[PDB]
Amino acid sequence: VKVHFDQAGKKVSRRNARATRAAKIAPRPLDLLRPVVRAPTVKYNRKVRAGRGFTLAEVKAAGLTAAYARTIGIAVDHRRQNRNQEIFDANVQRLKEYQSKIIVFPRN
Amino acid sequence: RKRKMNRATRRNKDKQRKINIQSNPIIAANWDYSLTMAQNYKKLGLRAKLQTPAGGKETEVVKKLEELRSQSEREEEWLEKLYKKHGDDYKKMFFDKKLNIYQQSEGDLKRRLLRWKKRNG
Amino acid sequence: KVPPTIAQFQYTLDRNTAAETFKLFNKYRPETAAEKKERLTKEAAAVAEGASPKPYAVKYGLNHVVALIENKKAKLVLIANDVDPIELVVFLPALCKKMGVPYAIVKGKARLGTLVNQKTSAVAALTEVEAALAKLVSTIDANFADKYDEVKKHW
Amino acid sequence: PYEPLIDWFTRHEEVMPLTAVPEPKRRFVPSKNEAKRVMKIVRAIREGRIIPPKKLKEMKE
Amino acid sequence: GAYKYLEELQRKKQSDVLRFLQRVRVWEYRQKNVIHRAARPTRPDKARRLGYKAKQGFVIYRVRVRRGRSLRATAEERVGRRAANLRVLNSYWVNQDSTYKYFEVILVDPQHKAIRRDARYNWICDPVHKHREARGLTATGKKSRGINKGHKLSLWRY
Amino acid sequence: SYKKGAASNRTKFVRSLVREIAGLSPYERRLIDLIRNSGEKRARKVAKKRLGSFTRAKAKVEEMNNIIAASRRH
RNA sequence: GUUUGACCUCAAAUCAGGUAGGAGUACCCGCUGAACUCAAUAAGCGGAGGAAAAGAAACCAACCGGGAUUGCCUUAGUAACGCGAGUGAAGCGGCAAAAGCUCAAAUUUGAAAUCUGGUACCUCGGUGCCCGAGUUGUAAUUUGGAGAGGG
RNA sequence: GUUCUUUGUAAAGUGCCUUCGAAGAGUCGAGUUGUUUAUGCAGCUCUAAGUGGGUGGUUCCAUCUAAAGCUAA
RNA sequence: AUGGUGAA
Repeated sequence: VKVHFDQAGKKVSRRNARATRAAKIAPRPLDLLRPVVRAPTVKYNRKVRAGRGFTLAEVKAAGLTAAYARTIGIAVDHRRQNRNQEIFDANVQRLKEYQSKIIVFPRN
Repeated sequence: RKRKMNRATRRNKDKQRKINIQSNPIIAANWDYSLTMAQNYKKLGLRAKLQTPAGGKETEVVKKLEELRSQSEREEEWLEKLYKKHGDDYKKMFFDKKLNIYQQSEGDLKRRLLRWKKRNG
Repeated sequence: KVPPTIAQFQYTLDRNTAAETFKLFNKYRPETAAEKKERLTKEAAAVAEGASPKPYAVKYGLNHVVALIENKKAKLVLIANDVDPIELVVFLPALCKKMGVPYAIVKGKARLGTLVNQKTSAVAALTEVEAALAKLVSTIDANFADKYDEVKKHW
Repeated sequence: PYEPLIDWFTRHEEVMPLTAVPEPKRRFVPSKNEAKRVMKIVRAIREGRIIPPKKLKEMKE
Repeated sequence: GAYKYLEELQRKKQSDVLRFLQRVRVWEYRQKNVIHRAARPTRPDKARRLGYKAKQGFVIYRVRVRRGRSLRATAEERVGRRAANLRVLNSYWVNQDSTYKYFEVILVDPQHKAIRRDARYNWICDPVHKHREARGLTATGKKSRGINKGHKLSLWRY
Repeated sequence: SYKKGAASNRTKFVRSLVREIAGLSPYERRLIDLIRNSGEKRARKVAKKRLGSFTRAKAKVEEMNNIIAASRRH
């Protein structure tokens, strides 16, 4: 019989791991940029939701490269395509804003 | 077995919270270990998560803006020889089998010769 | 009983023509590791103190030999009979015949490799040569490819 | 059981090669993979850890 | 390459040439012991596409198993038992008989420095991969386990 | 998908050479013999049982006709 | 030239460099598997690590597409079955974490450019030399997101 | 931060013009016999295709490229 | 029932 006695302990451990990753990954926000996505199953299509990573077409339209996007911590989804212009435009605008806001230090 | 063992102390509970931000000395200067990760990020004026956080809730950046080849000896001698032989006539250098052993194209020839001249006038 | 596609080997080139082929191949033995290393050291010493015609050598590696084949770059193909995986060489004579390239079979893979430094070579081929190659090709044809053109028969 | 094979395909000869792969420059260039080793030997000689071939003969005492 | 032709040749197993080869090799395999080392793989294309290489440290085995548990997994376990220090990365069919089936198995030595010194195969030296065939983690083992893709008590504090 | 698997002539030549060198398997031998001694319908019916999918048997039976026709010409 | 060496195979070592047995077994991975539908439960067998396993789709999807694997809530005590005792999920939705990828696959052929072992120096290895493995394929370049040659 | 080295006609990326341009077989599949919570696996005869094949529901459409492998959270 | 124990 499983009992979740460690719920508080598990939360504390997760917070400690997040803080440790923040110390290791201080300059970056720990996570990677992800696109806006529309769910299937019309019961949920009306509601937008996050996604895994941007398509190669979105990255190309954003003005950068897949490898450069990965090094800039941008999620990439090679197996995902674009079928609606609204979502593509939203992703392009999000990528443009992120590129404008980010500042990259030299490799030195 | 524990009975036999009772019949290697290690302290780490306190050391598991005071994590040093070794990833960036610049951040460490303005970092505050007394505050949370999100609180520290807000104090430093840097985003903590690119996605919407779950549930309820710029001098530092100014100090981050400041942070933001030649030919080989044998290659240099070969390029000098080609320049002496033909000067700027890349078309003639292309057919110069004596020196253009690799059959360099008209573009690579000029691309290398311009850099050669940069250090030779 | 062996199928007609098999037993094409074992019936191989005659003694005199085989010896002539071996002698011709010996004239273009690839540079060995020691010779290549010493030549490179000499070139480095000359350059380090104070532009050659394209070399020629026999082709032996199965993969690149077959790569030259089909492209019609193989002037002559020599195949060993005692190769353990027969399937490696069953299709090679057929490919050579289809592409219209002279081919021959020999007995002893080790003897085939002895002329190319390696312990064994399975098959060998030549890309460039001086003028005895045409005579050797004609002899091989008239002695194996045309005299034993009925290899598709028998069992 | 005992019948001959048919050379239906091994009777005509192809003209054009099966593939039209572009010709690489390396085939027309003096073995750059070998110039790499030549320059490695040059570097080793410069470092002095490799003795020139002449000194090998000159030191056969 | 020759592999492009070898694969197609092996595809038509019912062809006369392969039928003769199998019946020729069956007797030689039978005369050999139940488990014996193979100097070279009789199906180089299959082994090469299975990730096997001719470099030092790679070993090809052959083993006979009675016909009539999955035969491939049983053969892999049997070869691993005798070859305690080797890892059974994969195995493949080579010949079948009325009473016995023959499966070739490729072994990789983790102790050999050559295998440990290359990044393409050093992963196999980890202790986690020890006795891979025993747990059915190989291709045959995974298939037998039914690891397909698709359809094919707890009490909280509150 | 953006790739279907075009033969590109190279695979055509390789497979034709393999078919020629390897000859015909007993199934193919029987198929061609029944084509020359029975008919296309009989060949298709035999293939449907010898082989698995009906479409695969139909394609092979259709290909055998061309194999016989071109092979017997030369 | 009846002499010979190669290649292939079969044996031996108080030879040099290496490894498996056994124990523990809560968790994990497979085989086998009993009785008050009980239960793919218990025992038995074999193998491993700090986690194990799985893991980057021949997946779910019928949508205005999602997009590695695994855990929680929900889907849901619903679909479904035995409609009868009892069994019993999965997509979507929210949460914690996210990472990519490598070979077969097309000529390095103007240079097997690859690597194991022995030896002399400075030593989780590097250099020269020698042997051996390698052509029945060792390095770089290509893994479907395609990719290569060139200007 | 500090340094001794930086290199050899060495390596990579990106847009433009052009030419080339592969895919894991006794395997998918099929029939049967045992197991399985009417999916899968196993023994066995057959066992194939590459503008091909696998899964689904509507007059043939949507997605993917299997029969090799590594990978912390 | 499982896994062991011993005997004339």
